[PDB]
Amino acid sequence: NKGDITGYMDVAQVVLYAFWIFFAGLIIYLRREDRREGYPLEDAISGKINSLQGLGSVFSIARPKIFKLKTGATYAAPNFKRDAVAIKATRTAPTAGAPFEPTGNPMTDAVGPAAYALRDELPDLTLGGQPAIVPLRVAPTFSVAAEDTDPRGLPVVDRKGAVAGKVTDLWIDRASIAIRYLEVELAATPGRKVLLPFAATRINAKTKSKTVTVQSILARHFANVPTIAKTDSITRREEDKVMAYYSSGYLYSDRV
Amino acid sequence: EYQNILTGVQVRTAPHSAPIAKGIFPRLGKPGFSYWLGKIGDAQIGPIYLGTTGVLSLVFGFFAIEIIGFNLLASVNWSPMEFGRQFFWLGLEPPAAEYGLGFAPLAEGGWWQIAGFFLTTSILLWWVRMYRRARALKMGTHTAWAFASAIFLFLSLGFIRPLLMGNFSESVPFGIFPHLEWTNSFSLNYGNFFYNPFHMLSIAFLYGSALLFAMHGATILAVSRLGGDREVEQITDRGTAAERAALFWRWTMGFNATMESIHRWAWWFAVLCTFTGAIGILLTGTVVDNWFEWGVKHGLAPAP
Amino acid sequence: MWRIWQLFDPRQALVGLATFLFVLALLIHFILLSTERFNWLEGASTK
Amino acid sequence: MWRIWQLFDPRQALVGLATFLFVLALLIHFILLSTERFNWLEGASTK
Amino acid sequence: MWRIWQLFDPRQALVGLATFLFVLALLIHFILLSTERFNWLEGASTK
Amino acid sequence: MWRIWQLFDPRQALVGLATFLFVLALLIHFILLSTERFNWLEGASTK
Amino acid sequence: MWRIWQLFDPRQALVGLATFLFVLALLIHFILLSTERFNWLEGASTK
Amino acid sequence: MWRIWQLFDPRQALVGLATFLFVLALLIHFILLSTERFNWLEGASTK
Amino acid sequence: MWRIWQLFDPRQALVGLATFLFVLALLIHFILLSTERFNWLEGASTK
Amino acid sequence: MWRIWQLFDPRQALVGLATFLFVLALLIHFILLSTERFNWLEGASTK
Amino acid sequence: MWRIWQLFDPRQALVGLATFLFVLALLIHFILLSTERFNWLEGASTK
Amino acid sequence: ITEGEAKEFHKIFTSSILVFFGVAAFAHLLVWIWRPWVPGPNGYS
Amino acid sequence: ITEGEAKEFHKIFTSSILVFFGVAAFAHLLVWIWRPWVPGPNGYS
Amino acid sequence: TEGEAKEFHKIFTSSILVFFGVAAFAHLLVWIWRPWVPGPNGYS
Amino acid sequence: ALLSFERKYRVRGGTLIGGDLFDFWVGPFYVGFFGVTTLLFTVLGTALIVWGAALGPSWTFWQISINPPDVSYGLAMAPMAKGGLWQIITFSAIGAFVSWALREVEICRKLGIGYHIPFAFGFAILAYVSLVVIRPVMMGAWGYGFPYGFMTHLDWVSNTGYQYANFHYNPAHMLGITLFFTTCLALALHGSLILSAANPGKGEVVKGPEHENTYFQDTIGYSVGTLGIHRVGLILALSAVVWSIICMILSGPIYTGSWPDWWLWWQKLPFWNHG
Ligand code: 07D
Ligand SMILES: CCc1c(C)c2cc3nc(cc4[nH]c(c(CCC(=O)OC/C=C(\C)CC/C=C(\C)CC/C=C(\C)CCC=C(C)C)c4C)c4c5nc(cc1[nH]2)C(C)=C5C(=O)[C@@H]4C(=O)OC)C(C)=C3C(C)=O
Ligand SMILES: COC(C)(C)C\C=C/C(C)=C/C=C/C(C)=C/C=C/C(C)=C/C=C\C=C(C)\C=C\C=C(C)\C=C\C=C(C)\C=C\CC(C)(C)OC
Ligand SMILES: CCCCCCCCCCCCO[C@@H]1O[C@H](CO)[C@@H](O[C@H]2O[C@H](CO)[C@@H](O)[C@H](O)[C@H]2O)[C@H](O)[C@H]1O
Ligand SMILES: CCCCCCCCCCCCO[C@@H]1O[C@H](CO)[C@@H](O[C@H]2O[C@H](CO)[C@@H](O)[C@H](O)[C@H]2O)[C@H](O)[C@H]1O
Ligand SMILES: CCCCCCCCCCCCO[C@@H]1O[C@H](CO)[C@@H](O[C@H]2O[C@H](CO)[C@@H](O)[C@H](O)[C@H]2O)[C@H](O)[C@H]1O
Ligand SMILES: CCCCCCCCCCCCO[C@@H]1O[C@H](CO)[C@@H](O[C@H]2O[C@H](CO)[C@@H](O)[C@H](O)[C@H]2O)[C@H](O)[C@H]1O
Ligand SMILES: [Fe+3]
Repeated sequence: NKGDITGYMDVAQVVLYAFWIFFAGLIIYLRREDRREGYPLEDAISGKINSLQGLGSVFSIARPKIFKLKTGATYAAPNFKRDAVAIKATRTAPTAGAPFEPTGNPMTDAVGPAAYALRDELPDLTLGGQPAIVPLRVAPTFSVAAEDTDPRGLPVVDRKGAVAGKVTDLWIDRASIAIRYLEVELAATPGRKVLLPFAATRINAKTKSKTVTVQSILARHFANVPTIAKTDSITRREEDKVMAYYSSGYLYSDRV
Repeated sequence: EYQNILTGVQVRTAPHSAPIAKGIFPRLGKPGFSYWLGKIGDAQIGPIYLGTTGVLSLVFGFFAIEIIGFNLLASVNWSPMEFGRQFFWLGLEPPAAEYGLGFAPLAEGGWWQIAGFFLTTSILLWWVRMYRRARALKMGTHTAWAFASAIFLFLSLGFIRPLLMGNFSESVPFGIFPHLEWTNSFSLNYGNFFYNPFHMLSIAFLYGSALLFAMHGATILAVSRLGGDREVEQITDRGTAAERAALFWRWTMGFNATMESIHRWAWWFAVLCTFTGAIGILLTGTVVDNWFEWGVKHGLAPAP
Repeated sequence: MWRIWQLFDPRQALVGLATFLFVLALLIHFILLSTERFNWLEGASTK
Repeated sequence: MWRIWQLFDPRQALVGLATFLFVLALLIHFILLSTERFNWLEGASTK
Repeated sequence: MWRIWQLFDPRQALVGLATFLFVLALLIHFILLSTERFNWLEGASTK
Repeated sequence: MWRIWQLFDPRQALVGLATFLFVLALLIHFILLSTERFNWLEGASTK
Repeated sequence: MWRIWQLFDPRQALVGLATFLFVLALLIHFILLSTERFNWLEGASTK
Repeated sequence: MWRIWQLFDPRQALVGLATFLFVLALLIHFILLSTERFNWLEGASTK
Repeated sequence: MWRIWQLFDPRQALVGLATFLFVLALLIHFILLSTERFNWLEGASTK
Repeated sequence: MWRIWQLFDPRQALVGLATFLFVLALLIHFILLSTERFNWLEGASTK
Repeated sequence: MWRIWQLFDPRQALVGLATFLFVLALLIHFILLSTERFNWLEGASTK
Repeated sequence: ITEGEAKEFHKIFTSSILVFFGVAAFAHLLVWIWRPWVPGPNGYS
Repeated sequence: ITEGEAKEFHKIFTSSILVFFGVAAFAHLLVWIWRPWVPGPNGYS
Repeated sequence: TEGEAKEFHKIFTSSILVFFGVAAFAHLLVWIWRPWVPGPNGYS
Repeated sequence: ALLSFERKYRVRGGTLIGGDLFDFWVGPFYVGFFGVTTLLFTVLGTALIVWGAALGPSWTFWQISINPPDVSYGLAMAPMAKGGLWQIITFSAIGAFVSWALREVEICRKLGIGYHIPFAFGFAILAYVSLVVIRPVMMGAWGYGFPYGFMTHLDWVSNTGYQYANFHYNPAHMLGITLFFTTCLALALHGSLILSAANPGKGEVVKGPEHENTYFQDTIGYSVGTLGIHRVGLILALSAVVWSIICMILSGPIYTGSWPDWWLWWQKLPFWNHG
């Protein structure tokens, strides 16, 4: 009557169907944006570019958008830079859906939860073109705020209670003011130094004494933590490697 | 077992900010630090930028708020006690039907119209402020358009639908309980606002926004041990945090987003929540008198 | 008096003054429009 | 038109055709089922 | 006029055109189904 | 026709086809059950 | 007026023009459908 | 047909098939309990 | 007056002015359709 | 009063002035339309 | 009893005492204003 | 896939699909015998 | 922008604005001939 | 700069005056059509 | 069928139950024991929903409804024809949700990430359980749960809301609405800030965390931080769900009257109870 267009069809229904068309287009756009990393898909066994995909393939992958960096650098998304098919693991079954048996110590072989993305060897930059993740020694201005336990010199122990080492230095992000890493000197090897992510620590400020505990890896696992080069500025690949190694603890912290 | 839900150890440094052209106005606010905010997020407070558009928006908004509060206090004969008693029930009511879209007497809705105009102007000037602040920092204006969606819903509720009906009588009052009562009576007058399909779409997108911002928050907190909280850096250089975030949802759900595109989903769900809502508000009364009868006609109801 | 601009930046003073005067004038015109006597467009009779 | 397979991979065209024609067959069947005349399950009278 | 295909990938153009044409055809068919006169399934009389 | 398995893996084809056939059979059985004439459980007279 | 394409990308401008024209045409068609006089599906009388 | 176990591992396909069979059997029993003739617990008369 | 394009880029100025003019034209047309006298689709009598 | 441009920036001042003038023009036009005497689109009788 | 002042510095102690006493005075005065007998402003009769 | 198994798989698939189609056809024939599903121009008298 | 291309853009922009204003003025004159939009003292009719 | 302010003001004032002249002509025409200051007995 | 980086984390282990039996993938999905169980419950519940649609009079997707048993049955199991099907679908839905969350736990262990996502999903499962189990049990009948239907569960929402004559006046409902709206606003702001930082315009190199902090320091006066924003967003959504659960437990099990006149307590505090 008042709002109809043709007998049964009215304005509200037409606007609804217009929204449905727009939402289908928006879903297509959002899925195109989603398919900007890890695409196109590879075969599970051989690794050839194959996938059960229809007429939407032409619309599935977007043209590489270009990200500009404040160093002259550039990222392409999608960049069709893929991983090698042969990893340090073997198929439990040759059925393309089976999982992988690691063929070694997966902590130091970067297999599974220990696997780290193959990033670039450049530290995160600040607004001034300098490394963002730095030790507190080479950032005199930065200081640990009061009313919080200072995690310097506290014993670093695992869940079993064994004192893995001692913390000497804190590594912090300059871009976002927060602690990133604790520098830990090994009680077993003074000549060895490791980085333990701050996200992997408990404050433990409420106990008989003050200590730093880690629930992921055991004390001996601190003897194989990946090392870094500059000791005062850490690249993205190095930090990603260290975090992946520490995060691999929970799955297989007691052998494989 | 740490979770990155609270920051046990905080860091405090010399406050600093990205460089902007000086302009007519400087940065204002003598930045300080707070402890609970630093426990949940960053600790620094301010400084707030107050440009020409900022001054304009603040003046218009303050004028509107003072008009609204003066009217609310005057409605209870300036009694602070009785103002406390009725504060939730107090409301600046819109002008009646007979006055159309013209100026009503101040007591009969003129103050409501003046306050609504000043509030609309301040909100639009705040939108311009968000746009200009994003452009000044050499950034994109996604926040401005996300805000424009909400402004569309606000103007549809307060101004656009009155324009279409030629009448401010059915606009929403300036009160705590009165605006809820407006919501209830608007739904009742137009037949079970559940049967509005754009209301259903808006509820779907509100539920989806909560769902998405729980999924995404929990995902980033789950990969925060892997540098996953540093989302823009994982967007420009994909780390293993982003890879595991994608693979979790790919294995549990069949598909996944990018660290960049998940926020496109986040943007669009929030924007659509209010876009469909504004459309549904603009459609009621003008095109669809009774949403229950529309639902009966179109198969949403069992046709009593 | 002559040094009022040695404490206030003339750009900020002018912008704030213009904003306040514009909003106040708009408010006054709106209030007169909301009257049976000073609404010059409705033009209701004095008597 | 034998050349269109230079543009369209046979796997992609075949999967897309399968899905599209299945959905269209469902749609047409459901439309027929919602009609008074061609709903072959209740078999309502023509006259 | 043969130059348009230098602007657009023929796969993109063809798939998009097929999508647009099918959606438009579905739209028109449903609009006709909504009318009393052109609905061929209930077939209301012309009179 | 046998070249179809040079496009499609047989294992995933079998599992997907089994799932699709089972869902279709469930759908048709349920549709018949909702039908007055073809509900073999309620069993109303066809006369 | 041939220098406009030195400012606007022919592909992007042509796509945007096509989409804008399609939406405008669709809206005009639905507006005419809404009116009594120009609805060509019901076909109401001029008088 | 003895070769099907090359396509599907018995140790897991068997358990998945057992789960599917249990679901189907329990669904059919629920459907029968929902009826009026084949509900052996209600035991409603056929006459 | 040619120096104004010194301050403003021809391309952004063109797109902004184009959108502004189209939106204003749409608004004026919708206003006219809202008025009884100037609705050319309903065609109400001048009397 | 030529030094008014030695304080503020011509480009931002011009865009702000154009936006403000257009918004004020829209507001005055809308107010006039909302009045019976000065609504030039509706039939406006002086008496 | 003077030993209070080496745990509570007089700055915070006195500001807290001032806020507490002022809030309590406001409370008691308002409570009296809510009662008819003691509302010294409305001044309802004792009887 | 290796073509050396496609010959066997297609023959098994063809045999099984004909078996499935024949069983379905016999079931449809039985249902039609019990109750046909194509009404005449009066309904289901 | 470069002053040399600024002159050319200003020239042909001025021509285009003249064209748009002329077409719009013709449209307004046609509408006014059809139905004027400035009412008289006693309304319209 | 401030040197360009002279020419900017030279053209800005001419634009101000032409815009104001068009606006004033519009106001004069509207006042002929319908003046907007009512008298003691309202409008007539 | 794998992402460019997928065939590196597809290791075994990380499963709570099943050992190596179901530790595999089907297409993109990980199955596990709890994927099998969520298929078990989903297939059965969906089949029962379609069966109730067949027993229903519509087949109209928006008019298909599974109703809970009438309140005259109390907390008793109901006959499948009249009420029992809703109960079985409820139990199947609970089992499927729990299986989904547990499968998410296994995936989290396999990828070595935190268990935040299944914990957050636990709140949605709890909201559903409070709506179909906890509240009906406290109220004493299964007929206080909502029907499983597209538009009929909205009829349930409206009927129960107007049972207390205005359900807006439920203060826990006000707080849940505030949290939901604030979650939507915060999600809009966060997605917008991330997109604007990643896509700053022509030229316009990608901005860092300092630019993102500066934007909201200038516009609002405070910036939460690129890590704390996900914290506050997850807490906002979970708290919205918690306060919705609270407002629905308060209505019926605890409060059985008009919510609007619950607020008279506020009207009659002793320092303005003018009487
Ligand atoms: C008896 C009531 C009846 C009942 C049936 C029912 C029930 C439900 N509903 Mg509904 N609702 C009914 C009526 C009804 N409902 C809505 C709206 C929604 C949307 C709002 C989205 C939003 O974010 O809004 C909120 C966003 C706005 C209003 C837009 C942005 C606001 C801005 C920028 C304000 C800026 C402010 C300042 C700067 C501050 C200073 C100003 C001052 C001091 C004055 C959302 C999806 C939503 C949800 C649900 C659910 C979940 C349910 C359940 C579970 O039952 N409802 C609005 C709408 O869009 O409708 C299409 C609307 O107008 C309207 C009406 C009349
Ligand atoms: C996707 C849809 C989503 C939905 C669900 C959603 C809902 C609601 N969003 C709501 C409120 C606001 N939203 C905002 C801002 C505007 C501020 C304003 O207008 O100030 C302009 C007004 C005023 C100036 C008037 C008063 C002023 C006061 C109280 C101060 C007076 C005193 C003074 C000046 C003196 C003292 C101080 C000195 C310094 C001297 C407010 C807080 C904004 C945004 N929403 C977005 C989106 C969404 N908003 C996005 C993307 C945003 C922005 O960009 C923008 C912003 O700044 O966000 C941080 C409300 C009430 C909502 C509900 C539920 O109803
Ligand atoms: C700082 O304050 C101190 C004094 C403490 C206290 C002051 C004030 C107080 C206590 C204020 C409290 C205010 C409250 C409780 C406000 C509640 C507000 C709510 C909930 C509002 C909710 C919705 C209202 C909306 C959405 C209204 C929208 C109205 C609009 C958009 C109207 C626009 C109208 C226009 C543009 C009118 C045009 C017509 C004319 C011709 C008049 O325009 C010139
Ligand atoms: C008329 C009815 C009521 C509506 C209010 C109309 C007046 C208020 C809105 C006018 C339009 C504002 O539009 C905006 O104006 C301000 C100046 O004021 C300008 O912006 C200016 O202030 C900003 C503040 O961040 C500074 O960077 C700089 O001093 C300058 O750019 C913008 O370039 C213009 O986009
Ligand atoms: C996987 C197997 C799928 C099998 C699918 C089989 C599809 C075809 C089945 C129906 C074939 C047609 O079947 C035929 O239909 C005509 C209607 O024109 C009917 O015709 C017969 O019955 C009707 C009344 O019921 C009489 O009016 C008519 O005179 C008589 O000849 C019969 O029902 C049958 O003779
Ligand atoms: C360039 C494109 C855009 C162009 C926009 C410009 C449009 C200008 C329109 C108004 C111009 C003035 O138009 C003039 O108005 C006067 C009122 O003062 C009208 O007034 C005259 O005609 C009306 C018609 O009913 C009589 O009732 C009235 O007594 C008489 O004075 C004239 O008929 C008209 O010629
Ligand atoms: C940039 C634009 C600037 C616009 C400036 C506008 C200035 C306004 C000038 C007002 C001139 C006064 O002109 C005088 O006013 C009186 C009221 O006092 C009005 O009085 C007259 O009109 C009214 C109403 O139509 C009637 O009662 C009667 O016809 C007569 O009294 C007339 O209009 C005129 O006689
Ligand atoms: Fe994020």
